[PDB]
This record gives sequence, structure tokens and C-alpha cells, in this order.
Amino acid sequence: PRILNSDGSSNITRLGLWLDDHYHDLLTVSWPVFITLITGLYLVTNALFALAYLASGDVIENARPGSFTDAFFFSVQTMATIGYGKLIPIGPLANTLVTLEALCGMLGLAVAASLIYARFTRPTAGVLFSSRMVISDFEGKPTLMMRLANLRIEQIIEADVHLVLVRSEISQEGMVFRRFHDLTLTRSRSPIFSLSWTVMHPIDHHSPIYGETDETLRNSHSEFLVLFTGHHEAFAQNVHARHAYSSDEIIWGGHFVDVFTTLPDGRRALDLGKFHEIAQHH
Amino acid sequence: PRILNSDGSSNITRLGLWLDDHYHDLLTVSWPVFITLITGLYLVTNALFALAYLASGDVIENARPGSFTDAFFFSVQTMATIGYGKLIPIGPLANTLVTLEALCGMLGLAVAASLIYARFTRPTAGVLFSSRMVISDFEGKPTLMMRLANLRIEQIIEADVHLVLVRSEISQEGMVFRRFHDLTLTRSRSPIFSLSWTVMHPIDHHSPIYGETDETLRNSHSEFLVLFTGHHEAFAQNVHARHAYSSDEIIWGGHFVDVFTTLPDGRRALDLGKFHEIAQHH
Amino acid sequence: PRILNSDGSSNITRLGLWLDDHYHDLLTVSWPVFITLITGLYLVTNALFALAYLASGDVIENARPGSFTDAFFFSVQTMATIGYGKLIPIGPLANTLVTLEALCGMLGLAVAASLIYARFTRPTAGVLFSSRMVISDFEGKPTLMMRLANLRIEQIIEADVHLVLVRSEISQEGMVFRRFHDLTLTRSRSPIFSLSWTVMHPIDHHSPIYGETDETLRNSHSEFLVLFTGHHEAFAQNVHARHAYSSDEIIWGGHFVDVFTTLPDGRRALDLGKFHEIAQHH
Amino acid sequence: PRILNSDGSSNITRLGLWLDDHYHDLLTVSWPVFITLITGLYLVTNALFALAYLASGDVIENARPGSFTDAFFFSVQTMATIGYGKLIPIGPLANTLVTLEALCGMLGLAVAASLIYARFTRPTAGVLFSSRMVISDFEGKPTLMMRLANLRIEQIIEADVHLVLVRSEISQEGMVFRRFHDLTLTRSRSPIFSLSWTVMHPIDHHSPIYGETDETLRNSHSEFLVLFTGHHEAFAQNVHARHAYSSDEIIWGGHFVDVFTTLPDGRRALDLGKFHEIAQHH
Ligand SMILES: [K+]
Ligand SMILES: [K+]
Ligand SMILES: [K+]
Ligand SMILES: [K+]
Ligand SMILES: [K+]
Ligand SMILES: [K+]
Ligand SMILES: [K+]
Ligand SMILES: [K+]
Ligand SMILES: [K+]
Ligand SMILES: [K+]
Ligand SMILES: [K+]
Ligand SMILES: [K+]
Repeated sequence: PRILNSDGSSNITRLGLWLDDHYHDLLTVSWPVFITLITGLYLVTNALFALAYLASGDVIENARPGSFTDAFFFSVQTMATIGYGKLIPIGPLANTLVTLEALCGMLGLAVAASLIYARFTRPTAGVLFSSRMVISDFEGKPTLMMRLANLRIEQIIEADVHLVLVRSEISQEGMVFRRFHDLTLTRSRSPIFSLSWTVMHPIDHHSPIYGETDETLRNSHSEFLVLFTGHHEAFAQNVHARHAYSSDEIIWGGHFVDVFTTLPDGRRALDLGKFHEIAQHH
Repeated sequence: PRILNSDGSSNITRLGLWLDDHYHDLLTVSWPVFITLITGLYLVTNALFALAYLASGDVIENARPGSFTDAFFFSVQTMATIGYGKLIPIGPLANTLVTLEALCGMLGLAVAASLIYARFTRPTAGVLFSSRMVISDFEGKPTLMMRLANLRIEQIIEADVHLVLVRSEISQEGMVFRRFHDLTLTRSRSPIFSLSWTVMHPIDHHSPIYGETDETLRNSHSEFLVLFTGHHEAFAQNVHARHAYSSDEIIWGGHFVDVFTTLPDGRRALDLGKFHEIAQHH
Repeated sequence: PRILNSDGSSNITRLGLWLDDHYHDLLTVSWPVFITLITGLYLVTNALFALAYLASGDVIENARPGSFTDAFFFSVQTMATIGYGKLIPIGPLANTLVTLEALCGMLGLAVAASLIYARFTRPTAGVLFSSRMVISDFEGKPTLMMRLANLRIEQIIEADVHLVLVRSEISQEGMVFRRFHDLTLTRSRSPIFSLSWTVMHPIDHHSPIYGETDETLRNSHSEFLVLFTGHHEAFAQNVHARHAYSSDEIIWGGHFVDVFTTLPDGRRALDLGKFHEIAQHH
Repeated sequence: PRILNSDGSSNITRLGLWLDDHYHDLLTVSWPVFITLITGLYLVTNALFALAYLASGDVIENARPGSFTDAFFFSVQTMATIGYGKLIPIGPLANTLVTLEALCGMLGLAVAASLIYARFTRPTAGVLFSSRMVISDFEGKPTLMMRLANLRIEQIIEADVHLVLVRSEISQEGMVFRRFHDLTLTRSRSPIFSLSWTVMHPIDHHSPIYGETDETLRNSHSEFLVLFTGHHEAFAQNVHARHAYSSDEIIWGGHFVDVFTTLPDGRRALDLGKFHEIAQHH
């Protein structure tokens, strides 16, 4: 079983555990549940105002006396500010509730808009991760590599990548634990990420995987977490993306196929159909 | 008396000291006070428009002449744009005030929405702090430790922790002062914080608490401030959380109980009922 | 003449130089000019719709034929969605313009709200700068110092300070220029800034002002720029503040008076009436 | 052919490749296409409600039976909340659809406002790049230089610049590739960028262009990418700007003309008409 899923999420059951986190819940529920909650409060509030009008008496013009239906639809036309003009308030109290209901309708619109903006304005990075890593010689050193691709034409500014090894380790007190190792990279910051980025960890005598083999990486249940962050121009907003690799997904001796090609016209070109293609000696 | 409270706030009386900071005050007052302020301005503005209409004359259809009540409710139905159709403006001046009032109503809605969004969209980190710290051997060194837990299923990106010692010190000029010491950590940046994080300060010969005891930490009135920051996925927004520990709350020789367990099914599992459990030799 | 003003702004005349920067201009003009611009477009757009209705003919119920006044106020009641019900559209064209005008009114509300939110949500740091700097011995080294104070009860997270020397220098090619020197600080990052912060630059043999005197600092026209940045809890938003000091404003041998006092009750207390008080030997 | 355009964008044809990225597309399409899309959905939704009302029967007051036109305009006056009062719902079903349509109108306004705010609030840095670079002696070292200018009076806080060399290189395994070199700068962070900034890369024995000539830079197809980032005070928001230079655009032996002048009055002054002027020995 893999501790980390391919999407970079955790695979641990949270056994540890309706308005204790209401703001978080309103932003994280599905859209149909969200729209349903908004609708319920919308209807519930009008029903409450309908009861308020009736409690005052027959204070709605052209309304059947004691009718909740008529009072409710008058509440709707008031809170929403439709104000057709057939059902209208009679007397100071009805007109005072109307003054209140209008305020309530504006406040509710502001709240609903605030929540919708927070849910909408959560963009995706649009970044593709290579399905595998490779370990192969680069500049005379065995180098762990993966690569990323921008799926959009807009560029990503101040793009950072973090490659973390997660493996079970034993302390000199005999304590066995999962340790996280930030892997030194040749380039961790790309000021402008536009097309493709080959992320590289030279396995030098300081690397946590120096001397390791495919087999020793399994025995430590070694996994590799990748985090990408950057400022996306399409959104003028920060974005991120995560991914995880198991030891099984390292191609020892592999080489990523070049995704940059030259056309017959001589134009430089990016072919992302080879993004997952790895070359290997047989 | 503790200079810092458990929540990381200061315990100093600010003896040093209604529109001098109005924007800050509108975002920091309680919600009932905020709603009351919005309501007051709402009613006050309509009253001002009611006086404006009356000052022009009897320019409201179906309104009792000289009646503020009728003019006020006509202002309400105009600013809120209900426009039932019984009370309507008569003449160019009343219609000009209506044109103005509608603008005022839109501007006021935009302002109210701006303030509501700023007050709403202030999420909490959802991070739990261990009730105590511990000092115990890790990797052959006495190590000060505390730990954090994510109370939500959504992950926190680029999570930083800062462990600061605050203690009374004396300069070589004889000046006694409170100094803040950033404590070097084994891991200060966790690219993805999902479940639990054990924060560690190896007390090596460079540590400000190297050689200190429980007693010497009291005599210096030593306290420990913790700051957590990160980008929460649930909100696509930055969050933070703070906490403070006294010397009394360091368990010398303690060991945090492991919150990660394996179920009979073999699934890895997180039990946060042991988050505050510390093991100690007796 | 001082190149930098006390507020950290530049004192250089920009001799180098209406819709070339319209978005910037809408956020930077004063509020009365902004409200005036919004009003003008509001009235101008209704006038344009009034002409559109008249161009179709007498298509407004209860409107005097050919009257711009009546058509204009009907546009107002339509765009603002008041819809009293006396002036109403006649025929498909008038009703089509109404369908368009309503859309225009919603789009204009969204635009106006977007601009208002951007102008409103620009908080101030609430940070006070000491009126002077001091140079005095701290930990056995002459140390340039200034200090900051939080004027609010809410804390500022991840607070950074940058102390820059600006002075006229000569290159070994003989070129005279203004150079900026980032001055090393004992603490440049305070994870939680709550009350007061004494910023310190030890003048060691690496300091750009090592060996300088009050007189040599004048001859180089030396100035000191201060930048403060942090995440304010009151706003859950980043804030900043700037300030500048001339050489005249350095008190050689000065010592800032302690703003932390103990009350008769024994409570620790912050007295900001001594924030600008400096002690000097005579 | 230049791999990077002067604006810092990539010049590679993306051969690699309507609701697969709908949120990105709504923010990136032109404004006329955006307004057209909003209009279409606006009209389409009203048409759907018109059909709903007719499907119930003749439930609209003063409406011609079976007329889509009349039902459609009644939908408009309901969703937009105009509510003139001539066309009004008859019976519980029509009034229930009205209750729904009003909600739909509010939700659609919130969505439209959210998208408009995201598209509007994407400010430009207002930063000018010198049309050329220069290599000339500074402080006794040949130094690559370009410079930036603030086109606005508002200052930019925590301004960063990154100067990257891009050139074709060969690995010791014989692999030819484009490598990116972060060029060390004398100043990469200017805490307050107000007027002009001369960015400098001393070509010391560690520089990737140490020993290179104008000719060798061509043979490697060397290009220089510039990224500027900062917090603009006019917007209280982060901004950025990018630019690219070819080897052809380096003036060997050049010196940027000083843009700072003193007036007859003695006031320091900034003349940006000389921003692109370079002095060269002939
Ligand atoms: K309305
Ligand atoms: K409304
Ligand atoms: K309104
Ligand atoms: K209305
Ligand atoms: K009406
Ligand atoms: K409206
Ligand atoms: K809004
Ligand atoms: K908004
Ligand atoms: K916003
Ligand atoms: K925002
Ligand atoms: K009517
Ligand atoms: K509406």
C-alpha cells in the first residue's frame, strides 16, 4: 500500500474524528449542496417574513386574509425587490417589516456573492506531471529526474518546485519513523515557466539516496512528493500542483525523450505527446 | 504572570491609549455591532431623502402631504429599488432625487458588500497545538519538541513554523531586556502539511538553551512562541496560527506518543486522541 | 534639500512627463472625483438610452411624446430596476432595449462594485516610526537604531524590516552615483510584531558607516530608508509602511527610553508617550 | 530566429494541442467575447423561463396567451427584478417559478460580478525596460547592465529583479540542451523602487559569460530574460513585468546616460527621455 497517492494526497484513514466549521464547509461542499443550502435559507427566510406579516394582521393589499401563500410571495417580491405592485404593505408595521426585509435581502446578496467569489476564484495550475521518474547520468552524476509541462499558453511567474523523499528511518535511539528529505535540485526556482521544466536531483555523496538501489528504496518504502507553485498570468493569482511517485515508478537508466522539435519550416516546436516517453537501454 | 498567553497573544496593558481608524474598526467590531451600524446608516440615509422630498413639496403620489412616514417609506422603496408603484415621484425634482437615490443605493450596496467580503473571507488555519513541549534525546542530542495537527482533510501548502525563545537577558553594558531567539529547527518548511508535524530544535552547543535547566528557564522567565503559516487548499488562501508555552509546560524527558497506528485491516491510521499524550520515565 | 522625505517618498521632480492608464487612474483619484466620474457615466448612459427609446417613437406608457425628460427617467427606473409601473415599454423594440438596459445596469453595478472593493480594501499598517535614530553601544559595538510601534491591538505576522543607507559614492572609474546599502540587522524578521520593535544595525568593520562621523555622513548626504512589511491580523492582509531619516536626525550617543513599565499592581504595561524620548549624556 | 520575444514570451509553436478549462477561458477571452457570452446566457435563461411559464398555461397577467414574446419579457422583468407591474404571475406555479427566477437572477449577478472582478483586478506594473543592455567596466569589472523605470508616481515595494541567461549547452555525455543561468546581481532586491534601477551583473570568473565575446554569444544563441516583481502601492497588489534581450542588443563598451539631472532651481529631476540613450566610444 502506498502512503501517498499519485495526486500527492495522503492515504491514511483519519479515525481521529454541523456549524463547528461553517465557513470552511460552505466553501468545500459540492456546488449542488451549496446551491441547495442557499435555496433553503432563501425560502426559510421568506417564510419567516410571511409569518411576521400575518402576525401583524391583514396588512398586504390584494392578499387573501390569513393566507401564508400570499404573504410568502409578497415577501419574495419584497426581499428580491421585484415589487410588482399588486401585493403592497398596509400601515406602518408592514412598511417597517418591508424596510427590514429589503435590508435583509441586500445583506443576503452580499453574503451569497462573497461565498460565490471565494468558491469560484480558486484556479488550477494547469501543470502536467510526468508519469515516471528516471535515474540516469547527467553531467557525470547519476541524477533523479521528473518533469513538468504547462498545459496553457499563459506563463507562470516565480515558479518553485520541491522534491521531497519520504522513507521509513531508524534513529540511533532505535525509533523508527517516516522522515522527509528535501532533495537538493539543480534548479528549484524558474523565474518564468512557460513550456517544460526537467527537474533534477544530482545523487552526489550528500544525497539521501546516494548508494540506494531499486531494491533498497522498496525496503524503505521510499516515496517522492513533488510540489509546484507559481504566479499564473492568466489569473494574476498564485497556483499550485502536487504529485507523488513510488519507487516502482523510477525508471533506472531512463532518459526523457525531448519534447522540443524543429519543423520543416525550421520553427521551434513543442510536442507534448512525448512528455511521458522514456528511453531505456535493452 | 506570563508575558505571553497560550494563544500567542501579548499580556501587556496598553496604557498608551471615532473615525480615526474607521476602516479597521468596521472590520474588527462584532457582527451585531457591524449589522447595527449598517442598519443605522441605512435608516439615517432614507430619513435624509425623506426630508429632501418633503422640502420640495407634495411630490409623492398617494402620499399624505407633509407626512415624513410616507416620504420615508417611499425613499425605502426607491433606494432598495422595490418600486411597488403606489408611491411615485411627481415632477422633475422628485424624479431627480430618485435618480440620485438609486445611485446612492447602488453605491451603498457595493460598499456593504466590500466590507462583508473582507470580514467573511478571513479563514482559520484549523491547526491544533500540543498542550506541552518535551525535551528528550533525538539522534543523540537533547531536543526541544512540540507538534501540530491538521484538523481538516484539506492540505496546507508551503507550511512554515517558527519557534522563538523569549527571555530576559542582560547586555554587557548592564542593560536588562527581553530578547527573542529564533530557534534553529530540523525542518522549518514542510512543502505539504497534511496530518501531523513534530517540530524539533536540537539543543546543540549553539542553542540559546544549551546548558539550561528547568530552573534556569524559570529564572529567565523563558517562554516559547510558535508561529505557523501556510497556504490552505480549502480556501486557496494563506492562513496562520500561533501559540505560546511557558517553562512550566516543558516535560523534561518526555516523548510524544505516536498518533499513527495500523488497523487490523492493515490500513495506516491517524489517532489524534493521543496528540497531547506524552510518555515519561518514572 | 533631502532626497527622501520623512514619509519615505522621493523628492525628485518627474519632468519626464486620458485613458492611457484608466484602471490605475480610477483607483488613485480622490473619492469625490471617483464618485463624480461614476455619476457622470451613470447619467450619460441613461441619456443615451433615453435617446434610444425616443428614436423608436412614443413607446413609453404615460410619457409625454418626444419628451427627453420622461424618457430619461424611464431609463433610470429601468436600469436601476425600480420599475414603479407608470412609465412602461410599448412594443418589442422598447421591451428589447429594456432587456438590454437591465443587463447594462447589472454589468455597471458589477464594475462599480469591483472598483469600490479595490479602492476600499487597501489597509494601513498602523505602525509608528521613531522620530529619530540613535547610535550607541550595544553588546560592545556602536549600533545604529530606530524603533517601530504597533498602534493597534491586533498583531502583525511575519513582520520584516529593511534598513537601507543611501549616499553619494564614487566608483574607481570616477563615476559619482547614489548607492543603496542594505544594512545588516540583528533581527530583520519578527515572526509576531505586537507592541514595539527596536531595530538594530551593529556598526562592525563590515558596516558601510564603519568609521563615519556625523560630519562625514552629511558630506555624503547620507540618508536612511526604512521599510516595514507584515501580515496584519485585523485585515488578514499584507500591509507595509515606510519612513526616512536624514543624518541630522541621528542622535549620537542616544538611548531610547524604555516604553515598557510595571504598574503598582505589578502588571506589565506599554507607555508609548516615551516612544520618541531619547536619553543623552550632557 | 529568437527563442524569446522582446516581451519575454516564448516563440515556440505549441503543436502539442469547449468546457475543459471554462474558468480560465472566461477570464482570458477578450471583453467583447466575454460580454457576448454573458449576454447569450442572459437571453438563453430568460427564454427557458418563458417556456416554463407557458408550459404552466396562461399564468401571466395582461399577456397574450401562448405568446413567447410576452412571457420572455415577463421573465426579464422578473429576473432583473424590474417588476413594472403590468405583467404579473397568476397562481402558485407561476409565483413559484418567479420565486425561483429571482434566486437565479441573484446567483447570476454574483457569478457575473465574481468574473468581472477577477478580469478587472489584474493590474500592470507600469515598468519600462531599457531597449538595450551594455557591458562596461564598473568598480573595475566588466559588468552586464540593463535598467528599469517606474512610469507612475506610486512606489513599488519589495521589488525583485531576476536576470537569466538562456543558451545552448552541451553536457559531458554529449547532450545538447538549452540551459538557464541565474546571473548574480549586485542588487536583486530593492526594498522601494520609485524611479530608476540600474541592474548589474559583474562578469567575474564565476559568471557564465566570463570570457565570452559578442561572437561567442551568437554561436550559443545566447538570450537574456528579465523578470521584475513587486508590490505596487497604487493597487496594494503584486505586479510583474518581463522582457528579453538578444546578443545583438548588447552594446559592448556602452554606458547608460544619467537620467537624473539638476534644474537651474537646483531641484533634483528625473529625465526619462534619456532612458534608452547609451554612450559609446568611437
Ligand atoms: K429591483
Ligand atoms: K437585491
Ligand atoms: K440595489
Ligand atoms: K422593482
Ligand atoms: K411596480
Ligand atoms: K441592479
Ligand atoms: K458584489
Ligand atoms: K467582490
Ligand atoms: K476579492
Ligand atoms: K482578493
Ligand atoms: K402598478
Ligand atoms: K438582481
